[PDB]
Amino acid sequence: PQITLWQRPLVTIKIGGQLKEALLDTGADDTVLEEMSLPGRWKPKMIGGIGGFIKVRQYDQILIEICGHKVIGTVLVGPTPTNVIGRNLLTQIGCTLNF
Amino acid sequence: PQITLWQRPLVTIKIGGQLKEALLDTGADDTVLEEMSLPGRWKPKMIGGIGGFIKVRQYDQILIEICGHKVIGTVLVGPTPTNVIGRNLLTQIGCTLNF
Ligand SMILES: CC(C)(C)OC(=O)N[C@@H](Cc1ccccc1)[C@H](O)CN[C@@H](Cc1ccccc1)C(=O)N[C@@H](CCC(=O)O)C(=O)N[C@@H](Cc1ccccc1)C(N)=O
Ligand SMILES: [Cl-]
Ligand SMILES: [Cl-]
Ligand SMILES: [Cl-]
Ligand code: NA
Repeated sequence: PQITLWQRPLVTIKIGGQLKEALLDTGADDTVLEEMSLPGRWKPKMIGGIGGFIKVRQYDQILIEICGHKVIGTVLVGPTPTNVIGRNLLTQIGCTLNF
Repeated sequence: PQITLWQRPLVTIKIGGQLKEALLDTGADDTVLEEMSLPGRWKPKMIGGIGGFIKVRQYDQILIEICGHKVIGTVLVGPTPTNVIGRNLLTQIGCTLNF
């Protein structure tokens, strides 16, 4: 795809068979997700956003499908109103910013 | 350019007589800069992200040069940990996401 930015770059993703909605975010180093069931063990992490710091649950080696692109990586679960796909995963589908 | 995402997509911008480094951020609705002096009228605004909400000064019709484009838009100034270029200005330089 080529996605313009007149509206939020929301895309369907698929995790553990569930379809959900996530924002493609070039300003996010990491992928941060709303509360949901993830398979393995988690460790603690703190990360910073525009509003300040939050505590998250870090899960590794998680399979996500993004617009038909399979992707495996680290996913952070915490207080967010939006699922955010960050650079750690955008680099795996070959995403670039073009102008 | 075609900008890959292995590192933070930082760009030098020119605003209110000053040179700033900022983050091309497709997950941000608005442009938000670290504390600085800017010409003109401003009104207050509340914005959010990871970590919650912050209060920022909203300045309308600000001229910003980005990679040789002179664009116009609203710029917010506030206690952000980082200067961010959001979709309101990204659309104006024709920036798209591609994969
Ligand atoms: C997601 C992680 C990995 C934690 O990274 C960042 O948050 N990085 C931010 C930059 C940064 C780097 C280093 C240190 C500190 C900050 C990006 O801006 C992240 N982009 C989004 C992430 C996001 C999207 C959607 C929901 C929550 C969070 C963002 O904050 N976007 C804000 C930027 C500020 C702005 O545009 O005004 C936004 O669109 N805010 C809207 C939408 C909104 C409304 C209410 C609550 C939350 C979001 C708004 N009108 O305030
Ligand atoms: Cl990863
Ligand atoms: Cl604007
Ligand atoms: Cl366009
Ligand atoms: Na690089």
